[PDB]
Amino acid sequence: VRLANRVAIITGAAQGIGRIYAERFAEEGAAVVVADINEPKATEVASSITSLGGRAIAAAVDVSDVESVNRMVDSAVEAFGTVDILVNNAAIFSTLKMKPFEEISGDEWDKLFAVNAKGTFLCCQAVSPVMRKNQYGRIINISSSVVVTGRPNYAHYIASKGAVWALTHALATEMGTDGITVNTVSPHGIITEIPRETISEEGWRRNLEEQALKRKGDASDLVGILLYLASDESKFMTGQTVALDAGLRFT
Amino acid sequence: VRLANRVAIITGAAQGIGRIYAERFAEEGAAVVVADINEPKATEVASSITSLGGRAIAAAVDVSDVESVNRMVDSAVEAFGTVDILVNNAAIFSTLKMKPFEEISGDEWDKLFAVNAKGTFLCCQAVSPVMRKNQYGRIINISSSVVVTGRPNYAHYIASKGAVWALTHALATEMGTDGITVNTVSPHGIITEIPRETISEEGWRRNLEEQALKRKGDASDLVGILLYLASDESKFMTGQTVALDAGLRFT
Amino acid sequence: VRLANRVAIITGAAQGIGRIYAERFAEEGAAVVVADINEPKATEVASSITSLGGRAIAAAVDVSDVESVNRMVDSAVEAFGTVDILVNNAAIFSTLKMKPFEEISGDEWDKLFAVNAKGTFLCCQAVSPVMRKNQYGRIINISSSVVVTGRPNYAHYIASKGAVWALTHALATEMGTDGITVNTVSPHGIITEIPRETISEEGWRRNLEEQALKRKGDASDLVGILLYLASDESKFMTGQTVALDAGLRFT
Amino acid sequence: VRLANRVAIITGAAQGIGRIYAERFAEEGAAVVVADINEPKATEVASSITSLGGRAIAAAVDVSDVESVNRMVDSAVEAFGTVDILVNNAAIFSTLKMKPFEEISGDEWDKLFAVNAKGTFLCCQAVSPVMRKNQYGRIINISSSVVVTGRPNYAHYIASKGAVWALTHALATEMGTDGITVNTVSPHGIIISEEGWRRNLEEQALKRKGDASDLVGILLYLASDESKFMTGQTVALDAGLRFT
Ligand SMILES: NC(=O)c1ccc[n+]([C@@H]2O[C@H](COP(=O)([O-])OP(=O)(O)OC[C@H]3O[C@@H](n4cnc5c(N)ncnc54)[C@H](O)[C@@H]3O)[C@@H](O)[C@H]2O)c1
Ligand SMILES: NC(=O)c1ccc[n+]([C@@H]2O[C@H](COP(=O)([O-])OP(=O)(O)OC[C@H]3O[C@@H](n4cnc5c(N)ncnc54)[C@H](O)[C@@H]3O)[C@@H](O)[C@H]2O)c1
Repeated sequence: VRLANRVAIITGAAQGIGRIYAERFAEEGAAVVVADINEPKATEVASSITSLGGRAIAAAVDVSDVESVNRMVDSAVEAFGTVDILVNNAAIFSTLKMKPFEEISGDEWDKLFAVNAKGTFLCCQAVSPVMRKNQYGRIINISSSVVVTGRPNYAHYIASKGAVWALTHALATEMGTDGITVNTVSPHGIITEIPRETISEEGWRRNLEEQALKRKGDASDLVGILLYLASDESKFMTGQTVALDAGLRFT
Repeated sequence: VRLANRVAIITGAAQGIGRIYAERFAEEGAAVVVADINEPKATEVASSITSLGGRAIAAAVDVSDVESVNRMVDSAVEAFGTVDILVNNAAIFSTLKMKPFEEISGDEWDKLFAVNAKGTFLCCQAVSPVMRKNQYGRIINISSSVVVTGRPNYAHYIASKGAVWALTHALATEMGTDGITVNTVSPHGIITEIPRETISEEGWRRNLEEQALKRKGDASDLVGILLYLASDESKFMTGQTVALDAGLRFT
Repeated sequence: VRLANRVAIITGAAQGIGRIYAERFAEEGAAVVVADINEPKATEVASSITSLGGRAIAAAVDVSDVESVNRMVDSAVEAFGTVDILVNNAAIFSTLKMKPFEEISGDEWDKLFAVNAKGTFLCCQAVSPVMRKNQYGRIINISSSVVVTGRPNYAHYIASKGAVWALTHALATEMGTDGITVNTVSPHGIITEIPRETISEEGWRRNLEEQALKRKGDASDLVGILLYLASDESKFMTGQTVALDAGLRFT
Repeated sequence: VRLANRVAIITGAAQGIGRIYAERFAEEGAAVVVADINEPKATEVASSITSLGGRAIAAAVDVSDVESVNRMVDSAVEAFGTVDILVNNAAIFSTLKMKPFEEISGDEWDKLFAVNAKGTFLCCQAVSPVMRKNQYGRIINISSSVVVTGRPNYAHYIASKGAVWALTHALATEMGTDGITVNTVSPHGIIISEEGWRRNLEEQALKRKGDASDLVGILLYLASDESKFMTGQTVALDAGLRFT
């Protein structure tokens, strides 16, 4: 019952790690808004959660569109009365083609920033009035290990997550006046059901040599820190970045 | 039951935050070794834990004394069969007199390093054989926000906690081969039942101005991250420093 | 003559700190491309440098426009034969009005990112061919102390400089195979740009309270590290962020 | 002439990178105190510097010994009238044999800390009065890439450099009231067989071999007036082994 009587919006929750956040948050008592651009798949996640005794709705959202984001929050409040937790998990990543940064058009740069950076910003704006009204909130933004490691062939993705990482600092200051916390989780090496071109064979060989724990990650490696950050007991932690990376890097 | 069927050694646990770690860990099902330089007072904490339904023993330890440390770990294994968790909380801190660094004698410097840095090192050496044997361990070292903020008049304390901070990185690498994780918690501004001259009134005005969350801290602000780090679910996190500081600094 | 027989492009160089970079790089022997949206004002700066014995041309550039950026690099190579150094100083900051992040429109966010983040990215792309061909390059990107401190009322600016900060890491990896270094300078926000009016004494005392070094800062304080990062003295440094902040924060 | 009319103490300066710091500082106009446990070898460095037209003296110092450290600063002020710059380069490292941390005795830990951490502390104490009186100081402490990377088999060395790293922050605060700056340089630990170079290059962003010239530039920056607004920072010279 780690999240009993709390309401969480998770963007990008129709698949991958965000789906696991939604399922586990609902197992821990949260009423979950499964928010995704893919409404049928988000409905499949929410229906799976409800059929197991949890509370969940699906909400279609384009996080790059301000009125879609506002409608998503409206749907959360209409269903569950409030929003306690926002996890800004939606991102363009799995669909990326690896390419040298010279080959990234300005259009591809902008389109990825619109979801990854602007979209996180817009969602934070949309939950701000409800969290300030209740003088309570947990915002969890999502960066990536590649921000610190600067891995090749994803330079726009890396820059967009750098924007999210810095945004957390600004929002922790501005929203902390109402007790709201804002933190960043930086995952590394998490394998899900969604295939991706992110890490190659030579890329995993390098990662395992650099990691302190010599293994790949999975979703269960992230759920714990998300539960901590979303829960009442993280009340004193804000403006921090927490890396879940098997010691790929040290802090 | 966050720590069910786990055994935790907490040094410096006869008072202050370490006593709260012991009490809360035991409430979550851990068998706790209340280790401290005051054996009767550590016995008082352990007796209180057992009178509430918890599993706990007390152990006298001078963490600067390798033989004393070795007997502490032997006592833990004798009582509870293993050690799963080590919290290196013992430090010279609340007793410190503040002074400009030119006024710190070499003997003052050495005595503080013997407890804070060497003492943490010796405890990690002593639990290494049992954690490697069982291919499992959670080591939590304790630094301090003053390592990053460089507050005045405690230069030897700051340097000793910088040694702990770096030591965590070396140990994460060397012990991760057997799955053991090693992380650092960096508290700030936690008020306990023990008075201390570490922060003045003008110092708190400065801290509250710099913090994102405008309040002082207490022990409940720290227990949650210690439970996460000591628990099975932090398995993918190693070599990290987690600051609990109300946003005094950002990461 | 620390930059003798080197060619340097500086964006946003018609006024403020960028002009000082241009003037000081030229004094140290660099051929300087004074790149700015204001071609007449940039030509004035170039004329001032040349009449004092330096080598400089002006180039009009809209760093958010890929074709304008490409034309700037062509002008540099056509005039001086190569590009050795790129300083991505162009940024929207002085014109910004303080506003809480909820009041920043998506369009305002996008317009600032187009210059601050995308603009730096486009310029790095445009110099990449000439630097790779010559197996030599020094790229200096610019962040700000507000990223680490999370100053309020500039959330989009902060996020855009987080994007630049992370982008430096990606570019250091991708360009370091050809002997090109990429680093970030983070000036104290108070010296981020030349103020229009002199900082009042009361304002200086508020700033000094946060500094470890109790001294007032100015533009000469950034020139030294830029000269280091643009010169062969930094040939082994890449992917780093260097903060010039009188110890406002520590690293 | 970037260090013209300045006086620099460099500990551990009779050999290795410390000797190169001293030589290059003297070339840039500094009056150099070549300080080392090996006074004969340090005298050879000072005489080498002097015969090339620079100003230098040798001072024997055991940086773990407060009386020896005080005699070193007195010798510097006796020769040159002041101390502007202190580079705390003395460290136990090259002699170290790799061993898992379980095998490091408490005595080995203490002996290494006495030089690497306490020694830096004592030298900073000893230059404090002259630097505060003159309202001027550049202190450069030395860490290592192994602190951030957590390389195996050097745990006490790593911890001792973490102590130095944090100490710089405390001293930047306490000495910055008098216009003194305190910063840390973190060199790549590698500064070797070709196979070893290639293993090291694999981890670097910049695919170039490093040497001592790669550290002199940042030391000159941090010892000079060009860094007068920088304090409490750690500057890594590591070819992008890590990013910051
Ligand atoms: N609303 C929109 O406009 C929009 C746009 C694109 C994608 N999305 C949604 O987002 C989801 C994308 O899922 P996915 O499989 O692509 O990504 P995912 O399941 O791996 O999501 C992971 C999140 O963590 C970050 N991350 C970085 N490194 C990681 C690591 N090693 N492990 C885990 N997370 C890491 C990712 O950038 C992302 O923010 C989908 O449901 C999709 O519909 C939404
Ligand atoms: N040789 C030994 O075994 C030994 C030596 C000295 C002390 N100790 C024991 O350790 C305990 C010390 O308790 P205490 O009251 O001095 O410390 P505390 O309970 O206030 O703090 C415990 C730990 O948190 C760290 N810390 C960092 N930031 C802090 C903050 N904001 N507030 C509080 N602590 C912060 C301390 O350095 C220490 O490692 C006592 O039980 C004492 O007997 C043991």
